[PDB]
Amino acid sequence: FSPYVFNGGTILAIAGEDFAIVASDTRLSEGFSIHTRDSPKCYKLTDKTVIGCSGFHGDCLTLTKIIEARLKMYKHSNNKAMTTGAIAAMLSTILYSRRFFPYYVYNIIGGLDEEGKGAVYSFDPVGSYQRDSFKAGGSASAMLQPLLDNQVGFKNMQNVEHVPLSLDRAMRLVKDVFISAAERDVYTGDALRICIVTKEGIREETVSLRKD
Amino acid sequence: TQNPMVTGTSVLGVKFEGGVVIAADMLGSYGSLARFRNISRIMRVNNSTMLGASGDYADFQYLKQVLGQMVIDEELLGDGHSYSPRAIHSWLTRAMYSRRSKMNPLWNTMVIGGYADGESFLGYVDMLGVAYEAPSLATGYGAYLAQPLLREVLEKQPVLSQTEARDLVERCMRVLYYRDARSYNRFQIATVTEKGVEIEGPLSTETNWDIAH
Amino acid sequence: GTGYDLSASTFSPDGRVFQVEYAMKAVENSSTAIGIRCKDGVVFGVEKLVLSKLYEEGSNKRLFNVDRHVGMAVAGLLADARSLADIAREEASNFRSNFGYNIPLKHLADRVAMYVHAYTLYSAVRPFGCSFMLGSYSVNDGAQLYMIDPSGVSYGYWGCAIGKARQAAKTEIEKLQMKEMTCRDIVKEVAKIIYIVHDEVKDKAFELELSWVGELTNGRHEIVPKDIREEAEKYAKESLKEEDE
Amino acid sequence: QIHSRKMNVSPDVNYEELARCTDDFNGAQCKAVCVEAGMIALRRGATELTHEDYMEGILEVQAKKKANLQYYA
Amino acid sequence: TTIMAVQFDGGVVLGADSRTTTGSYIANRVTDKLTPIHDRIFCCRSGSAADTQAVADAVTYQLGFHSIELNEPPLVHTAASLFKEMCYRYREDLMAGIIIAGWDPQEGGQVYSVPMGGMMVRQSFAIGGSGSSYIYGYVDATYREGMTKEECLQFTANALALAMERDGSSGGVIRLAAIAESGVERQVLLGDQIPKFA
Amino acid sequence: RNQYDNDVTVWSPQGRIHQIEYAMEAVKQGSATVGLKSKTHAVLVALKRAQSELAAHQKKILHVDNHIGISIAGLTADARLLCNFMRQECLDSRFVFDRPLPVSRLVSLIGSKTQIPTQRYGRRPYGVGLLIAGYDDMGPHIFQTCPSANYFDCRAMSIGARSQSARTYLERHMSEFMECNLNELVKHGLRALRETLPAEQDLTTKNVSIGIVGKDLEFTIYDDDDVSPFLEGLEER
Amino acid sequence: TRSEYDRGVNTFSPEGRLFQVEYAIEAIKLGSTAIGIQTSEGVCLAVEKRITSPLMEPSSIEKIVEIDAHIGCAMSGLIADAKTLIDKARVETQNHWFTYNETMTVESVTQAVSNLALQFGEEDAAMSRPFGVALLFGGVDEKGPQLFHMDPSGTFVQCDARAIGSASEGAQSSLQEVYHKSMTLKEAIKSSLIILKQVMEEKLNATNIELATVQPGQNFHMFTKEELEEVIKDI
Amino acid sequence: SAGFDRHITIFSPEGRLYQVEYAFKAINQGGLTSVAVRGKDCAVIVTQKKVPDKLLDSSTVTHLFKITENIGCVMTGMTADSRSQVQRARYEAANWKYKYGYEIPVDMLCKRIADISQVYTQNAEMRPLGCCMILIGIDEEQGPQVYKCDPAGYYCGFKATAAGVKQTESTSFLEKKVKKKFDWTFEQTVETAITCLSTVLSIDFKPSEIEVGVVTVENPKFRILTEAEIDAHLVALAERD
Repeated sequence: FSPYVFNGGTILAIAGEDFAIVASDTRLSEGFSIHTRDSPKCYKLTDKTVIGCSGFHGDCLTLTKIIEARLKMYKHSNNKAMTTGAIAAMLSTILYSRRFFPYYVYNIIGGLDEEGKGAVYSFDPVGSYQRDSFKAGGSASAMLQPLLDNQVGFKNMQNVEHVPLSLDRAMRLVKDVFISAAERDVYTGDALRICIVTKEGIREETVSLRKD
Repeated sequence: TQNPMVTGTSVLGVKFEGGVVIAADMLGSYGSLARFRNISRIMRVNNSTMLGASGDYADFQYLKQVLGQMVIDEELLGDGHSYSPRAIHSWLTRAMYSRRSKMNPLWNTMVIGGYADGESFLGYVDMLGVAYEAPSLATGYGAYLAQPLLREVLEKQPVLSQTEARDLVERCMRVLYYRDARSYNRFQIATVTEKGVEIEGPLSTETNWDIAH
Repeated sequence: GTGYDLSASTFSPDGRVFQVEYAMKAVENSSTAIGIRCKDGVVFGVEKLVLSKLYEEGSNKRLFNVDRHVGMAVAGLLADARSLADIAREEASNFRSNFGYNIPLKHLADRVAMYVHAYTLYSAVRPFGCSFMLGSYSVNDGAQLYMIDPSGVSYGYWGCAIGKARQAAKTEIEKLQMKEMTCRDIVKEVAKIIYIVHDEVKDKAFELELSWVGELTNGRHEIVPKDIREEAEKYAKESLKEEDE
Repeated sequence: QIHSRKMNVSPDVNYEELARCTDDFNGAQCKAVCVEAGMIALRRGATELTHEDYMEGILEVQAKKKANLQYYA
Repeated sequence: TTIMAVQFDGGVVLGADSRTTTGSYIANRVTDKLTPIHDRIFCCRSGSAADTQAVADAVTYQLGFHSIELNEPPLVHTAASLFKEMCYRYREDLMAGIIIAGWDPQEGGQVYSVPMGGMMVRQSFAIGGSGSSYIYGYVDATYREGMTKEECLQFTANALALAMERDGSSGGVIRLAAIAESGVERQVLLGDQIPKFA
Repeated sequence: RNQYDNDVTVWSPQGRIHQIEYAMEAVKQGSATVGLKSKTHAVLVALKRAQSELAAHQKKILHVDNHIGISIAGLTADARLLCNFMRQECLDSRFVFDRPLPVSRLVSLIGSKTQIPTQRYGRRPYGVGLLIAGYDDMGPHIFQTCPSANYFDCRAMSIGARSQSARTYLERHMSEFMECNLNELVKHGLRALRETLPAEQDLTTKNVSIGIVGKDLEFTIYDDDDVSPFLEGLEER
Repeated sequence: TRSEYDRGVNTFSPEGRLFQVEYAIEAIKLGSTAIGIQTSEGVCLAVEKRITSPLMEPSSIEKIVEIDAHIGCAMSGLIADAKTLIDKARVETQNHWFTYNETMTVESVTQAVSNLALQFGEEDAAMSRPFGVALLFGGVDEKGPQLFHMDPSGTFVQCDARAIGSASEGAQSSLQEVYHKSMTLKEAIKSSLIILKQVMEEKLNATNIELATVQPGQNFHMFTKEELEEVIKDI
Repeated sequence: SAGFDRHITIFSPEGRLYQVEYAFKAINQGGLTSVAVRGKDCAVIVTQKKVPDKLLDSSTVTHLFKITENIGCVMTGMTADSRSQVQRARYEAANWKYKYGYEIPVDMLCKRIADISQVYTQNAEMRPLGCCMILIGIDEEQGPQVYKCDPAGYYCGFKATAAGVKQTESTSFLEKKVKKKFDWTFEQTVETAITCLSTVLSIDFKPSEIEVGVVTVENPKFRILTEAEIDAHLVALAERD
């Protein structure tokens, strides 16, 4: 009796000067069966933070419910909504709480910090913690994170302008990388959810991907 | 339940436009043996919720007992509040995940059908704790050979009426009995609509064997 | 004071535990709840007292559903009554979970009586300050009605009345052929009895809560429908005028 | 009501609530409650007695004082 | 082992072989599989003897106490429910499958089968034990609704004879018990009273 | 008395239990709070006291899960304990069942929890009265719970010191409720607090708290300058 | 009459009062006075140290202590209960930092300490009587400088200016007279020391007082002898 | 000596347990009376049955309980305590049969109940529940047996006993009737018990205002005699007396 199943999933997060994009494929399989087509993998923890959970779906759901409950408890205790950094630290503690029966779930929090700039944190199942600038996770992260390195970090491209990426360009980057992901990774595809976090709020945008 | 002793088989659920219709064999298999055949693997949780399991029948019976007692307690309260199909789905998901984490799983895969507030609900609580709300569900070994038909029909016509939904579930159970070693030609169809839940007895398929001779 | 009336674990020099008697006194100070066991069912009526016009209708229900087929009519401290209703609900749930069928009312009454006796044994807890009645009906056992009191005695009954007006209620119930009446008429008789025993110049406001469990419900306890309660109330008022005349 | 008959007691007083709050007063103590309510209304330049004046009357009759105790919400 | 129960109007007949192996050696060859739970309810046991006996004794204790407290004869459903609770709870420790058959005033002539696990299914005729399968298929054809007590007795005898004939782990004498209003009548078919080829 | 009111475990020789009555008296040491409800809203309005002109005004409306708020009158320790218990119960219900806990069931849980102390010698009855405002799919609810472990489903109620003025106002004007806009409803609550206020005193933004829940309105607490649109609109005596 | 109603912390009086909580609040007065002032430029704490005799070095009377780098506590009451509650506050602030990776707000830490204090006889916390100590948590958080007062009953509330201890009733009046919102931290220090000199039987000079301040910036700073003398020069 | 009176565990300066004595007074508080007599091959318990209301179900009203298939008891005292102790006796008998494989002897069940009561008399956790249990059964080697289990741990066996208000009068009557041909038959034992109750209460019994339970060697199952049997006994024995 294996208590884990890999449900597949691809999530991506890009920070920025004033925005945070958190996107996820909507496909959700249980092996070689596409099974459900809906149920994206990005949750709106608060109007300034969205968390993308990938991997075992039962653990994704339970961890999301635990995070929401803990956000409510913090709100009642402190009379103020959690900041993105506080959510990241609390989630690190929660993930490490089950260090000897880990949540089989890769987490990427993305949202606005207190100063108002974008911020992306990436966690491993046991509860590691790092404030990256842009990170991919899940199954297609292997073929996604390199292109983000190329086009947001300008890696290996000498003699280039280091213009901060705009929201439109970041969205185009996300959509293109996820098109290539839907093509090359069988798990990825079947609709794409985008959550843009900015001072205005959280904008949800859906893009059709390869149905297979 | 580390080892499933006497298991059911695939359970189907389709989102009728004004309700939900699920289908399930009456066969409780013990390995490669029919054993018990006159057992219903569908439960009427309440006026607007119904359940169908495709795993260890003992575990399904335990869950049926627990759910029935919960609904009885709620009715005893009788304060005008009723468990929604989604509420039953969430409670079932939490119970299954809790026992998974405890490493004492309930070896059941369950379709939850319901019709509340004019909204049809269909969920897929499995053994480990995976929970869904897909338009059509085919749990068990019937996923591979039943979900395709339902998906193609739904994509060609997203909204289904009573007659066509019933015909589609009949054809899917037909294919299941055709090519499922642990199936049986006696299946119940339970339909939940605004008027309540009705389980339509021991229906049978009119199998055509001259097709392949 | 007596000196032996503190703690329910002390026997006075007569064999009397006075805390249980004080609990009985507490129950014999509340509104009146009666219950009559007709041939094909049991009907509970309670003269709930609306202690303020602010409380909405149906507040402080003294008729609980203790299991689907069993109704409970309480009289006394309503907090203790709710706790006992929860205890009886849990006992019925445990019975159905273990043995697999609806709890017999005789057994349910015995279990709850043993619980009440548990709380009257000790000095760390006070005896339950309420009496109650358990009524049910089934094809294989028949209509049954039991009464439990703070001391924990579970005698069966044909007609029972607990609360302020218990003696008068029993007097007015004796003059009934309950053993051969039907639910549809015993409900009206219950309403009439409650209205007669109710005191208007002392209790002021008043609300009649009725319930039956009987053959015409397939052994399922429930609150008497609106129209039936209205007709029984009208008949009770007419009968009050007739008795005055 | 008897001992407040000859006063300017406002119609809004709730003698049922007063009887609930008494808790083992004599009839003499009830009369004193009425008298002290009258005196308290005479204080604070009141043209009518009021239920809160009656409450202060019960307080003075028992000789107790009402203070905003700091550990009460 | 092999155990069977058949329901007839107003009663029920249980039957069981009398073999108890510990491998390929018959530790006991006149074992009494049938066990009287209360007075009319009987349980036919299969699986590990220790677990089955412990469960039967515990259920006898529980049902006796329940019936004495209720002042009423127990229900076959109640006895089978106690068996189901224990078996389901201790699925992983109990290698026991049981058939509870009996008579009660309300639903006389009842047969429930709690196989390995915790199932709870009433049946017109129930079969269990290692040698079940063969007679299981045979009774699928032989059974006909509306049998009387004598026809049910012959049916059970022939079925268990077939199972004993074709099963290495079953063999010995055949113990039958007919339960109804009048009570319980138990008999044994030793060597010749049992069919020869059918 | 004098030997029958030392603990909750002793019945007095009159069928009367004294420490519960003493807790029900403790509920009157709080401050006035009036709850009331239309057909699509529920409003708690509380008169916040002040321990000194420097110290802020003690909060009296607390925020249970989004569809429930609470107004407290009595011991603040017990208020905190019961608020924590209610929050935990609502969270547990929203975790197990993906829906808000019904208010009529939350109040039953509170009743059982508060009744347990009133029968065993290990603690004192919770000396805090509660006005629970909530909005479940049935409709807006106002509940009252008293230290006796008794709860009443009230269409409009008031508790605390100087409560009968507000209760009489509510009895007089409750026929208006139900068919009221939210502003009119809050105005009626503020009028009730005015009635319970001493004549020389008046309702100021400093000492008034207004919690509102209802359809398409998650429980919101208005304090300090948030109550200005209500008090400003309120007519003067 | 308060002989069957104030012998235990879980016995109500006919008026509905916890006389044991009353008595703990009374035990508060036996400590030396402490005045905290909240201002837009920070928060100040100033306490009457009550040296009984020389040979007891001053760093053993801890009336002003540090909770994290952004809160100070001015205490009045039993030293033992003071130590217990101060330790709870410190550990709670560190726990919140560990979990959420940020500084606990003054209100939240006061709430945690009050939550510890509520549990007189609640049989699931083990203390059996109210903590006979009253605290002033003056700190700085994202909401600007704040000062909170907590009492034995567990009740806490913010205070633009407060005084606890023996000279509480007679010093809060002076605080009311002299305090206004648009006050600088130097003005608050001067006014607090003036009130302390008013309410002390001993003369104000160098030792016998402690002064501390938490500002939007530098951490909680306890004035040493030099700063104390500089302020006392022209209080 | 009244100070040594409010606690079950305090010895009076002369070594008395006033709370236990008060439990006995509680026995003498239900108003009812019970008598028990054993013949050669039968035992009989007879209890006064009060049903002071037409609305009270006489079938449910009773003081004769079937502790097990072959053991019966008559309880006198507080009804709640009586039923609690009856449940305890049934549980103990079931445990005995489970553990040891044979039906509990009557004397053993009495010793178990008496020990349970002695525990409460020694420790201070409960009050000694104020009921008296008279048990009857048929022992395979001894014969008919009648026992008492008073609420202090005393459980002597009896040729004939009584409990309740008129226990002393019934005891004197049974002493006189047993000094002369203690050898009684079934009918003679029922006669003796019913006559003892009637004479001590100063009343002649209707068939309903009395409840009789019987065990016999030929039929060793506790049987509660029906109204017809009670009336037959009364009429026939009064006629032929």
